[PDB]
Amino acid sequence: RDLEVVAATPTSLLISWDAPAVTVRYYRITYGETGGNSPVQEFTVPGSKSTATISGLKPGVDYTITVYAVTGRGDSPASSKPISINYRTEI
Repeated sequence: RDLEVVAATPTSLLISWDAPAVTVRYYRITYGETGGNSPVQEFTVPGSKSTATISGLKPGVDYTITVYAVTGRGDSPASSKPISINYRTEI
């Protein structure tokens, strides 16, 4: 799987990823300021989608963004390998 920022502004972005081979219940999107000490933020995206908007970001900051797939067949790392990327918002 390959995650990418397809559209962005200094304060928000649109991410897109490849759906895994398995049926997904939902995805967990987590994001945080890279090298920051605040708790990561998290939101859910329905399993039928593969894009999501992230808002409330700060301009010119590096964020670590990760997607996790959760299946309705058992929760633990036994769902789907996380996909992550580092992306710096423009100024």
